Amino acid sequence: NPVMILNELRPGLKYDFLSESGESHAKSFVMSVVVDGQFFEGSGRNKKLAKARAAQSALAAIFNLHLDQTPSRQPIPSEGLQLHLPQVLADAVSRLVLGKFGDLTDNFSSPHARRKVLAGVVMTTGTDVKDAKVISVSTGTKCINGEYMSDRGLALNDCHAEIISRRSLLRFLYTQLELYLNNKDDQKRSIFQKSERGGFRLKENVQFHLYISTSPCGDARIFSPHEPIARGQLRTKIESGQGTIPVRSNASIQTWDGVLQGERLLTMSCSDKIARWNVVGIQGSLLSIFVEPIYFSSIILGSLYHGDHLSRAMYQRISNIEDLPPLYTLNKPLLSGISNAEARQPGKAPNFSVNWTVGDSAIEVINATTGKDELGRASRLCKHALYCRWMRVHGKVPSHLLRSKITKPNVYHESKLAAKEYQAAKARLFTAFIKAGLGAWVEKPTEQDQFSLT
Amino acid sequence: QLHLPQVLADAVSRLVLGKFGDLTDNFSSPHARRKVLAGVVMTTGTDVKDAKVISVSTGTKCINGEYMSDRGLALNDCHAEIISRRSLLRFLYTQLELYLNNKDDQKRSIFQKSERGGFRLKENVQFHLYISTSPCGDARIFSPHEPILEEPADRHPNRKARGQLRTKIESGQGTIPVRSNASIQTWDGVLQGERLLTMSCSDKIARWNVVGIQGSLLSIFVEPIYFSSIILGSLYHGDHLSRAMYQRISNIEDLPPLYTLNKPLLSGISNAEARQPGKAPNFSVNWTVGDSAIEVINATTGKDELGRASRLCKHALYCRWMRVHGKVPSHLLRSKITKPNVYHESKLAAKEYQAAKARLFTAFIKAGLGAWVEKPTEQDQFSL
RNA sequence: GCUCGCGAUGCGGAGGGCUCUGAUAGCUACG
RNA sequence: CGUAGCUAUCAGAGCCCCCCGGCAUCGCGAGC
Ligand SMILES: O=P(O)(O)O[C@H]1[C@H](OP(=O)(O)O)[C@@H](OP(=O)(O)O)[C@H](OP(=O)(O)O)[C@@H](OP(=O)(O)O)[C@H]1OP(=O)(O)O
Ligand SMILES: O=P(O)(O)O[C@H]1[C@H](OP(=O)(O)O)[C@@H](OP(=O)(O)O)[C@H](OP(=O)(O)O)[C@@H](OP(=O)(O)O)[C@H]1OP(=O)(O)O
Ligand SMILES: [Zn+2]
Ligand SMILES: [Zn+2]
Repeated sequence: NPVMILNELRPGLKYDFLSESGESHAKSFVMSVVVDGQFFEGSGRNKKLAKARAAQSALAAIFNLHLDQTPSRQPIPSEGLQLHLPQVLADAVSRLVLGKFGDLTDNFSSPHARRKVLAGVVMTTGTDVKDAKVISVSTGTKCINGEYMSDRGLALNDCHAEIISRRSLLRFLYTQLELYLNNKDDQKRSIFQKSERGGFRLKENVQFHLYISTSPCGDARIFSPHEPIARGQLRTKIESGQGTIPVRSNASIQTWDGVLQGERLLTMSCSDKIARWNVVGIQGSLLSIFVEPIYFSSIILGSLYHGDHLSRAMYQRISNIEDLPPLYTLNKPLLSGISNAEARQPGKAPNFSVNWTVGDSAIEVINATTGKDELGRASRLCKHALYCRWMRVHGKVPSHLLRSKITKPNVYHESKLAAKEYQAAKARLFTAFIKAGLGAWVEKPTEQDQFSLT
Repeated sequence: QLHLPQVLADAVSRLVLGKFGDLTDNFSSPHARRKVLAGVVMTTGTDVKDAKVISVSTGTKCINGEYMSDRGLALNDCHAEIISRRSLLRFLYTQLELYLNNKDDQKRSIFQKSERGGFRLKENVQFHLYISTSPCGDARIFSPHEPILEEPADRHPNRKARGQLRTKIESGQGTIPVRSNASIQTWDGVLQGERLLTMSCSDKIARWNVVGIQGSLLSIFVEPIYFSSIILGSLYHGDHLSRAMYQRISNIEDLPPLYTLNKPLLSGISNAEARQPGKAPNFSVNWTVGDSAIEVINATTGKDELGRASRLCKHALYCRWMRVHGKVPSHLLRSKITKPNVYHESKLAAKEYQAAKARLFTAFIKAGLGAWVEKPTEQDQFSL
């Protein structure tokens, strides 16, 4: 018991309360203390829990670590261990995303502050942790209804927080490319550089870290948290509710006329999508035509962390992958929990998804069931908006600069097919999942991308 | 004495309460604190001397969604009547082992070889369920109070609420109708905060009145067993209880051989028990004849206070089943459906039971009472 | 008879804070 | 040999606070 050990090692020490937040099941307190001058702090739904976490950080920073559970240990990154110790990096990206969300929700007082899952991307440009910069913040836990599908890219299909955070990261990447291409003097401020292999690549030591308030839905969450000590099957998000179901071993692909006749939309679980990002990269196909693949360096979970299950879901399940195109690889990012894990909130999920990217003046609210904003307009993150930004970048880069030839792009799906290497890596990933017995990836009907900007 | 229905009701209530008292140091143990008491009593003849208390239990809570076990080590539902059925299952396993021990021991077993294959109860062996209050759901929800003589019977029998399948809801109050277009529960969804739904006790008892009390696994060895009587120690309402236990699904059809829609005696007691003051205990006691002592389980975690699995958990029952299965010659099994040794698949080997369960679900659906809400499938996907 | 909407009065598992009693455990101080 | 004080846990009893989504009774409006 950290409070007991700190109270006996430093008998005269006294704890200091700060301020409570939320209400009922979502309420949480923040306690602080000052032993030998350091300003230790912790948090929990009840003050005695926050008390123990503040005393825990105090005992760790002034003495040694407590009786840490083995599954709670973090599988360290396969390479690139430069952003200090993994727990300090985890707690830093976690507090940064929570604080940016508090700024975007007027100190959690706005109606959109109530949420189940919170997500965000953090960028580090150097060895020091002071250099962190929040890139995107999002919330969401629902998917578009089958009847609200857009045949011209105006509706978001998946609004789970981590998915929306990646789309916001894509908005930041388009901004950085335009930042480099709009002026010669601004090239030093961009995160990109021209690559010796053609196109662009990230500047040295630029890293993105993903934070989710809970383990990603799907395979990463199929374990019993209270009995730690097993089949990485692919799963699809179910319609009418949170949670996933394994993909059927004998199921035909989605049809556009069938999503409105009987079959519910089958979106892949977030766990499978992050493994997919660990192979083909987080930039998607269109951005690959301009830049080299980008991968997350870390995956920080605010709750439901487990090293065996999360590592099995993020990459160990598809270690049999092979013959990847050059630059592509099986990412093995740092996986870690946090010192102040969130408590479970038993209750119904919100119908709205919140999203924000650095440089935006405010958050964007989306109705996850319809894939559009509360007043029926297309989202900044929708396919059509992304393709619009991509077209803007395509009209400024010389044809020789492109990593894949694609003169006069028109229909969205064809521009995606122009990324031959990304498509090849995606094919390798699909065969890896099949060869491992985890099932075949479910793809949405092609009519979903059969649209031109015109 | 003889067994005039009210005589029987009073006898079983006195026996279950008395046995609980014996087990709690004349109700002086800390574990004697209870809101709801349940039990199972066995009869053999007309002589009340032959009455036998089989199990006794207490509890009014169910598992916290975060504590679900993917190894079958946690009790999911600690409502007293549910725990009492599980304790009876332990008794049934023990009785099969008694039959299998030797030719001499078989005479004492409540089981006999069945001419239809496997085993059945010896003639006039009966089980009686006691609950100190009306089971939650359809029997309880429309009148959670002691009946009074000037109170008219249900004045709105035709309301659609009447007879509906209902679920306990995690951290919620009361019970709820299954929703329209009922959503499949998932393990990861519950872990993230989707509230765990559990079928009400009224619905579970109706289930037992079709598929029997022994469950699928025991049905691989034995023919369906039914309660002969259902005795409530308080809040008895004849019309509500009769609907809940069987009348609401009188539309059931195509049951497999030996299955039936069972209509046991329903009765209150002459001296109804009282409401007990006190915060309801977060724990649940269970005991089966032959056990030295009660076992105390934290209902929220589904485990004992030191985190050990209950003798009633899925894993423990699967272990009992495997031991009996290893002793029964193949030609005596009631089903010859071979299944991989994972609890879920072993349950699937009980083909006729699964069919009866399906007929039950359809009966509810066709009557307009909703669709049965199952646990996430991952719950039963474990092996020993 | 029922269904739906609004109102009113009631009935039946969670989270948080505060306070009082007991038991266990560790630590002080004083005579 | 005592007393007093501080913690940490459990165990129980009170003051609340905030939920949850059903059910009963009655009223009003509408439909079948
Ligand atoms: O971020 P998501 O919501 O998961 O959207 C992705 C993303 O689609 P967009 O970038 O066009 O929005 C993928 O695009 P790329 O990885 O190709 O850049 C696309 O993959 P494909 O074009 O390779 O099919 C995939 O589609 P699918 O689910 O059919 O695999 C689709 O996922 P959702 O349709 O679930 O949104
Ligand atoms: O009512 P309980 O005593 O809690 O146990 C039952 C029992 O499962 P266990 O015997 O494994 O404890 C049912 O199985 P059978 O005995 O009828 O074979 C099972 O239903 P299934 O057979 O379909 O698994 C049902 O759970 P569910 O209906 O949700 O699947 C489950 O009750 P709980 O899930 O409420 O614990
Ligand atoms: Zn998800
Ligand atoms: Zn009940």
